[PDB]
Amino acid sequence: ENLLPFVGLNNLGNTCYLNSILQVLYFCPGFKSGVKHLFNIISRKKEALLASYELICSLQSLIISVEQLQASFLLNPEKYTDELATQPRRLLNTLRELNPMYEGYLQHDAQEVLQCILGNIQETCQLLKKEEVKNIGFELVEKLFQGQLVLRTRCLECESLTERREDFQDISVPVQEDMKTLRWAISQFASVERIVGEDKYFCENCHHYTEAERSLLFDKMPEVITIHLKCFAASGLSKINTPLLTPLKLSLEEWSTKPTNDSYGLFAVVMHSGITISSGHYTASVKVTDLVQSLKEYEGKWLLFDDSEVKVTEEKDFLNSLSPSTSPTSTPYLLFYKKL
Amino acid sequence: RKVQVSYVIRDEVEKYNRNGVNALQLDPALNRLFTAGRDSIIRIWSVNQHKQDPYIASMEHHTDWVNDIVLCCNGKTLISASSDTTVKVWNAHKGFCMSTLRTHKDYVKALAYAKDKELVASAGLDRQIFLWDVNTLTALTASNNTVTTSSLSGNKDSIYSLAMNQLGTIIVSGSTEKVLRVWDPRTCAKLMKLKGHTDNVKALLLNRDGTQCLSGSSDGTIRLWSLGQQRCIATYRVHDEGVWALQVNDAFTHVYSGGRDRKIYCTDLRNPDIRVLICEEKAPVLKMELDRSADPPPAIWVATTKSTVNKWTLKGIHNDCTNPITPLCTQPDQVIKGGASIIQCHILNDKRHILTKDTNNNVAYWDVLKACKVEDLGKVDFEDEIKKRFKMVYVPNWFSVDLKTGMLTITLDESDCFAAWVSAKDAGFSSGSDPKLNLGGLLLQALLEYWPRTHVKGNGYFQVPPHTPVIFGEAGGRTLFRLLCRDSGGETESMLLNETVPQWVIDITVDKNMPKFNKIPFYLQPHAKKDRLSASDMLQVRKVMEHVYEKIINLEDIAVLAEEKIELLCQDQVLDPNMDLRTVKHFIWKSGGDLTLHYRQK
Amino acid sequence: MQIFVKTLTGKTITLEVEPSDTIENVKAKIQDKEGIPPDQQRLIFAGKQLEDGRTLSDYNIQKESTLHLVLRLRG
Ligand SMILES: *NC[C@H](*)CS(C)(=O)=O
Ligand SMILES: [Zn+2]
Repeated sequence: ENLLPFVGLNNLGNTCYLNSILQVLYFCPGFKSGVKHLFNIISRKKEALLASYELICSLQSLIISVEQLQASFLLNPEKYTDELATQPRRLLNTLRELNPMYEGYLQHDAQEVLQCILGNIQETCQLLKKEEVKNIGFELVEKLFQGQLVLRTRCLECESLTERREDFQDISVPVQEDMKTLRWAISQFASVERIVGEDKYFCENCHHYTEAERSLLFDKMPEVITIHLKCFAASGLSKINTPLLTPLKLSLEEWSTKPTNDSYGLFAVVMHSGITISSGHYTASVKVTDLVQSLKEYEGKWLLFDDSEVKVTEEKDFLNSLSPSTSPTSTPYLLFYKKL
Repeated sequence: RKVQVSYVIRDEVEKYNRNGVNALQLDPALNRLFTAGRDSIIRIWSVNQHKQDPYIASMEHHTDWVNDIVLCCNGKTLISASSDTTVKVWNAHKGFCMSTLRTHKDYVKALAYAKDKELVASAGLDRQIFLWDVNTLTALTASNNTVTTSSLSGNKDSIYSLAMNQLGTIIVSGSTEKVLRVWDPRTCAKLMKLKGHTDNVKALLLNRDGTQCLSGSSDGTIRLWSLGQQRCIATYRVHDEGVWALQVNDAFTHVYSGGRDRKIYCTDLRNPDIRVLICEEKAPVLKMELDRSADPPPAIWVATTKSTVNKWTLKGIHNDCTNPITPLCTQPDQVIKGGASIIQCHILNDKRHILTKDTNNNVAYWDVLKACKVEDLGKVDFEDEIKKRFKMVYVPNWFSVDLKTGMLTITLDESDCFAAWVSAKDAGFSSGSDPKLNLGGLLLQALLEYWPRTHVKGNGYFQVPPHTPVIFGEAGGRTLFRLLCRDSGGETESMLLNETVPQWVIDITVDKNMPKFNKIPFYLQPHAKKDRLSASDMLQVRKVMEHVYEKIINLEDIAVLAEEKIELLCQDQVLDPNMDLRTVKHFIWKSGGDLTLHYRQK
Repeated sequence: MQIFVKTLTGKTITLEVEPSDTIENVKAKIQDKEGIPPDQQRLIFAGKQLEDGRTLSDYNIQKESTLHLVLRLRG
């Protein structure tokens, strides 16, 4: 009947998408330090003397509240009795300003909120770097969530290749065909696909519509791979509530332009509980490794983040529950892998 | 699904290839060569050296790339496979189409022939192989007679090559499935599945008895298969890139290969260390056809992605180097000249004229409405020519341009065909009046004015050349009907039109009911009484000025004072009075939302 | 130009668009080929959602650029 040092958030309405993303992103390898550096820059700039900086200030306030509340729990356990949680009022108001979609208390997507937060951080950071050069921390989203993609297309008439270099924040992945593994799904995203029939490549070499083969390869690799599982199909729209096998270690050497020995270890899963695309409940599970030997007692164990309660789960139990051997009732939606 | 009307701007006679050649057939008896081009014309050539002009005839009924042709019945009949999904039977002695086979759902890539059984197979991207008996393809029309089809099933991916032996007992298909599939065309029985290729197979050959097969793949390997033992006996690696064309002598001991690396070799099958580099080509090799008038073949005909078909002498084939570099022949012996393909196109602002650049870097000026060429501008800069002919006008898109055949094909679709309402003065015509003209309507009444169902002839302003191909097709390449503009009066063409022409064409052309005027709404408010207005896309700013002056501030001709009293602004730009609202909203309106105009007194 | 959209199952479809085409037109074409209502669609190019009211030129979407189609898993 005792709480845990690690601190969650509050429902505050219908805020479970945002809480899940925030508890995932608070445990990223270098998100906290980067946001603290950016806030140091913004604080210095303000002392030298905006809407864009409001997100960074809100994130810094949230993070400082989380960590100071956890510390206060560690040295004054009896000061808190029922729940150990905070509330992102400021951050929700900030996102609500920076995106009117979040006006009110209605249910939203978690990947979209993660994308909004990351893009807003990136645009503030580019703006700040431009302001500085007018007068290593300026590449946080770019270094830690952004990777480069190579898209080869090969005409099957002339066999002439064309290269497109694009960018990606997330790896968007099917979960069923038109017991499957994550390797099968990444292959469906990035292995050779033939374009035939109604979909036909227009070749500027042939000046004609031809069958072609596309392949997607990975050129540059972010420190955190986020895999966005397409747990939804056009039946009129349904949710595919049957997860695929998710490895603890992942290697993207098969779909990489150059050979690499870089394993990725799973550390966070965002899960949607529901039978409908339009309603459900979001939950986040993260693996604790680093920030009081009590705090290191949890090393290697998984944390389940409901709205305000935190539960410690062993790795074997979490992996068994996530596996589609039994009905999980909460399908994985966002998979987070970090370099090793 | 959706039926489109297309036409081709071209000369009455197209003697020379306007694109690459996909296939070749030789007729030894008449000394006659057939070329199947990407320009959709099959051409007939003489191969007597003394004949100054080899051209004999042109065979014109396809609407897309002609991918393969087969001579059969002692050269009396030719069978053609095209990307218009059709297989056509021709009278090769005269040059007219007898029948069209519409059993394929996609591009038809391959044709195979069995000499002794008079049997032809057709395969394509729709994964289907159809077996035909040439003697029963003497059918004139569907009403007159009908034919039944046999099919071979098993392909899990698109077929790019076919092969039957002379005896007609083995048929082999090559696909991007990477595996060769073998049938018995007599009983349509699946026999084998040969494995070993790593890429697409675009060349297949069989000997007379159908016991061996040569396969050339896009991975660069030539494999010789034993169909009795279901195995690959030998592999030959002679090409740095894909092998696209294969040929073999009668004894089936030497193989002539060519592909994407523009080289042609002659490899001994029973001792591959000896190979001779026949020639270096200028474009990738698509097909090869031996002159089979001698026991060791005396020549070879090569078709490339260029429009020139060359013949290379093989005299001198007999050295010691494992990989010789010197080619046997540096120059071709017989050359069939080719034309230039329109490669780049630009529709001008009036949406009536086109600028094209071809392979010889010549720029031409075209009139789409009259389906003619206005002038040749020479080897002038294409983009400088585009900028030189900029005009401050907006006309909505009403046609598409396709350059798949090396010729201008103009497609009309009901989504946008009637989107262009222009004035007679602004479109070159006249009356003492300036009526408002729909370009799609005028073009449709010009393309099928020889149709008796459209008479009371034509639009009264222009005519297309009578030799203009008018094509009725589907979005996807499936051609429904093709005819020349002057053939619409015949009974057969009249019936095929009554069956094929869509109702959106019929309304404008047969029922003579005109399309809908398109209107844009626009705000009009003071500049240092506000009301929303809508009017045609075409009305001149003069009329908006007249509405503002005579009705908002109205406290010798009446219209004279209108132009010198009120001046109209859009985003702080004084508007040309003769400019229409389309142009304002397209160029001077770079903001988002509905167009807003402002007025001030002089 | 011709662009690519990777649909929900991973299959890639082809769209014929113009640089002056709004995202709403692209979603209409995707509805034509796939049946998903535009109000339920999310298009992602180079890690960015393509918000409505903006054209394809605003995002530097060139020939054979791949768009990713996802939906909103609301919670
Ligand atoms: N679907 C958003 C979350 C729901 S809740 C009940 O956790 O606020
Ligand atoms: Zn090509």
